[PDB]
Amino acid sequence: RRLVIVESPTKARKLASYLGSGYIVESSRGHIRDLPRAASDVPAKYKSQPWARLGVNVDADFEPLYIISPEKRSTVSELRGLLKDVDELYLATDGDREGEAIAWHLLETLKPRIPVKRMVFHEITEPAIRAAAEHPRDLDIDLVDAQETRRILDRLYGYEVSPVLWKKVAPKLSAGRVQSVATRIIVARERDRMAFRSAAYWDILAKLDASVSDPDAAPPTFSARLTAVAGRRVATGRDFDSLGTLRKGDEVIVLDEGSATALAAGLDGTQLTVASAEEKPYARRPYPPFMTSTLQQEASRKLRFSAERTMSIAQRLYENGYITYMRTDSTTLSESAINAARTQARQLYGDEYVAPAPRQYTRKVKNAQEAHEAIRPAGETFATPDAVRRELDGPNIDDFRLYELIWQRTVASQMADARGMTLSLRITGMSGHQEVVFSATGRTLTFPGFLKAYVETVDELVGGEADDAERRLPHLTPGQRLDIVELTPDGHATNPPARYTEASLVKALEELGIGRPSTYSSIIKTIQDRGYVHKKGSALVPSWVAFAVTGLLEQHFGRLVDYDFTAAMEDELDEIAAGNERRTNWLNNFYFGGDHGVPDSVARSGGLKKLVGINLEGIDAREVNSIKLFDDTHGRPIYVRVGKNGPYLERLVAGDTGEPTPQRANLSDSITPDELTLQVAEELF
Repeated sequence: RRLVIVESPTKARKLASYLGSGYIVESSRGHIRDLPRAASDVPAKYKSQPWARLGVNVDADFEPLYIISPEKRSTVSELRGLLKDVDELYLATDGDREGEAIAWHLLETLKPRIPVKRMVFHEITEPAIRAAAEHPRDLDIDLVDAQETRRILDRLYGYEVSPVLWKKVAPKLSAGRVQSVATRIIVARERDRMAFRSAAYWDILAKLDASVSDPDAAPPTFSARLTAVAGRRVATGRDFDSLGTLRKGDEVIVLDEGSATALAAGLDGTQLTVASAEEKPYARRPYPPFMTSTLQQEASRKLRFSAERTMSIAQRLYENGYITYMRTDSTTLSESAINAARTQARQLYGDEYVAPAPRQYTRKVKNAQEAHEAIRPAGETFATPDAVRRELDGPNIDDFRLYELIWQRTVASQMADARGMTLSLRITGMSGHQEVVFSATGRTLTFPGFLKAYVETVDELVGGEADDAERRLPHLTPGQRLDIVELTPDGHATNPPARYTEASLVKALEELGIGRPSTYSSIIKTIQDRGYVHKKGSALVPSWVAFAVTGLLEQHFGRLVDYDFTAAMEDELDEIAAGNERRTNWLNNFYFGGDHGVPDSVARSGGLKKLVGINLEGIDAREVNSIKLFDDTHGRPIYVRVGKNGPYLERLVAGDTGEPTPQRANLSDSITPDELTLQVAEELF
């Protein structure tokens, strides 16, 4: 008989049902080996090596020490029994570098003498599994070296950086490179909010009627806003910087309440005149099929799922044969999937809404072996979301919602474009002796197209307009008169930059090239668990400890938390996965120093060991645990310190001949860092 090893029991039962008899299917429950987690994990043979606890022999080309987990040994025993009376072996783990490394570890652990076959697949269906089992491929050692390079890199990073965090910030603080970079993103946005200063600006909102000079203009009444006063443009929210002063761009005029009421008063009684009216046709192409990044984003905005929950649901959907592999950076659809989406599309929305030619959204992927297709429904024919809503009855009651999202996205990717018109409106009038201009913008939707099947949701904090929202304006002619219904002077203020959500954080991690489909949700979940970041509604808010660690790394180990260097490291790991870079050369280069890599990187600056040593002794600590905020109304610098009791406020005041003497207050997590202003600081003292 034949043996087949997978990672989870569900995958094992499904593959067992599809392969039939003559195949035995067992799971390995994930990884069977790992680096030593304690001194007791080191076998007696390696206890003579002083590097065994670290598990990496940096002086022997980073030779790792792989030990079988104490709870996993029994599993291996079972796998060592089944291999006795079978005549063939099949490693059916996931096709990414994780699953390839699991396969490699299984080979090193079991050491089979019968032929070995690695079968890969990105959907669990009977045709795809039977096809994969009949056409195997060789074990990609480059993927194994990429995953292994990541593991060793993380072990060395923790080994070199964790003690710094224990001595300078707080013990029991777990280190983490990419986590500290994403934490730096969030801390940077919070700092931007703290330094922000609002600025006031005023305009005039007008309600205009056109049913007198055009007794059939729909809509009859529309809105317009003041844009110019006697040739000078009226300031808006975009004309100020983060400190509240006008930008060094075009010349504008800032209005207040008295000026706006004066202009509206001098405008009442008269009429306005249409100066310009321009309609431009536009077409909107459908959204690409889902990948991990876009799936987590849209699942967060529309379904309020966290990235972790999205990936859990998507894992259960994938292993049960409902969706394709959820860890992909590809938006490609095979011909059968395209034909399925076009069939369901024509069946549900009609022939005019189908794209007249099959649409392909092929983009550059990081590795052609790890990602084949997009996240889409599985099979030659897509299971209807109602049938899936029938089968998934019980504890998992959102899986049908995620599945329906994927289905609507996939079907909508093969539908027709969305036609419409965009409208520009320039109006003029006379307030006293000053000419005034009233602008109005419009946008219609003549044909919805794919928008009848899928519409992306706007980010909650960023705000904006959806792709199917209409701002309809009547058809007007240059020189047409308009009647004024109301003149309301309007006041506004510049708003601070928006906080990140999980969706906008995932988008940032992808744009900066810092995250991969395998790491988004783990980055978010990890930075939330370790206490660096918490949630206010849907906003990510950094704690003060996150300020302390981010400040330390920024001030003394800047290369570790630089965005471009981190993205470069991810690109080099990917280059190892493709066989263009070698694990040994990269690890020597990064740890001990070399001549390869982007300028001024850790590898080009002496390596990780020497840089952590040099930068560690190059500090005097002192204010590492102090986050400077501002000064008070007497000139005393106020800052926040993180101690055993948590975050507390501190300043320095004189103290009767024995001056100075510090003053401390206590603050909980109720006050976000941007709310802790000078007034709030004085109230808490």
